[PDB]
Amino acid sequence: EVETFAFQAEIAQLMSLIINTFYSNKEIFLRELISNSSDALDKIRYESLTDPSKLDSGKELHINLIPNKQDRTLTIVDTGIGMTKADLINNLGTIAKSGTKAFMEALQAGADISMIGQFGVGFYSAYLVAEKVTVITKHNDDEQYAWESSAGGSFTVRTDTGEPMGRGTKVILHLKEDQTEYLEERRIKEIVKKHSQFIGYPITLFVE
Repeated sequence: EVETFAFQAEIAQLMSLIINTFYSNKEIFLRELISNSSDALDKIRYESLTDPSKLDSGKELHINLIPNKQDRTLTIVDTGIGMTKADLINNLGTIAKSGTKAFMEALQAGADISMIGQFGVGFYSAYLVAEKVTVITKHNDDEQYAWESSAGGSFTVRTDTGEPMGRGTKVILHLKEDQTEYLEERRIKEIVKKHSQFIGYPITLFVE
């Protein structure tokens, strides 16, 4: 049963801003997604100190970057804390309202889109390069969910029946036709080295 939801208006306008503004420095999306993965890994690691069972769903803490030219996808996989249904449907959006407002204010004052992460809404920079984003996620005491949006003001959430994950998040970037440079090993390596070089977890770049 696929449920369809309307974004809060502020979030829909955030996504419209990212899709519509002329801004050539699109590669920062990867730093923002890798940074979110790293934070999610930090979180499960720390919580596991006071509740070691929380690693029963997988001890390994890492990030994979998986390009697939057949599907025109780039997937950022982590074994972090994952997200709950309540996260996906309501709670992330409620928080990102304030971040969106602060971000838009900073931009009018002369900030640029590369600073989006300072406002807690860097995930949406995925829409610099992706026409559609699918987020597969599994949090410990909850089911595996698939969230999906091509913007346009709505998103869907369904229980995922594809490959079970254990714990963590996959962000599947369905890249725009003119953004397939982010499927090339040389380009991804350049970007990781430039903007994600001190991440404290292994980042494996799959080959094709």
